Amino acid sequence: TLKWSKMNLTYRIVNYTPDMTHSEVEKAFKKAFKVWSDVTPLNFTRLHDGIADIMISFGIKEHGDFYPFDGPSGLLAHAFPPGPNYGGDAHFDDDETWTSSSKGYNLFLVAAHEFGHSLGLDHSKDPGALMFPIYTYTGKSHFMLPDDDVQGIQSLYG
Ligand SMILES: COc1ccc(S(=O)(=O)N(Cc2cccnc2)c2c(C)cccc2C(=O)NO)cc1
Ligand SMILES: [Ca+2]
Ligand SMILES: [Zn+2]
Ligand SMILES: [Zn+2]
Repeated sequence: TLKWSKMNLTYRIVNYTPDMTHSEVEKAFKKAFKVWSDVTPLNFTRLHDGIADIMISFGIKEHGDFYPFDGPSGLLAHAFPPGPNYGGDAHFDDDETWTSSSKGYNLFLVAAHEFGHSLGLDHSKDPGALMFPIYTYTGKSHFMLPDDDVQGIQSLYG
């Protein structure tokens, strides 16, 4: 039902958090766009400076909102629906341990999940779908959006 009115989108990383090196964090987001861009004609462009539609940043317990985090476990990240400048935003918990290996909460698992919500997809009930309401580790070596997600994302963007 909710979807972007244009196939052009831009994003900007506010910070890379000291939990991982910038090179490791940059590839993590690129893999997410690659997996989603594989079955969506959406075009993602990285902006060096200025304000972008989807800005990513890492916050801490208090984050100027009536939705404080509950500590390390709990809300690993959250985003707002496809709105004007405020919408399409994405925040991450800096109090958690972000790693690219199988430890704590993998950044790619949460990153891909918020993108699914920003794409207009709702939580999926299939355990193999990334939109699964429960966090689960998966082999990112050959992981591809399952048929459930492909039929849903295609049903929205075609
Ligand atoms: C795999 O990607 C993700 C991304 C976010 C989250 S999450 O913890 O924020 N998450 C799901 C959840 C998880 C375990 C127990 N209860 C709820 C949520 C939680 C905890 C609270 C409220 C909203 C969500 C949510 O759906 N955000 O998109 C979990 C997994
Ligand atoms: Ca939390
Ligand atoms: Zn936030
Ligand atoms: Zn969710």
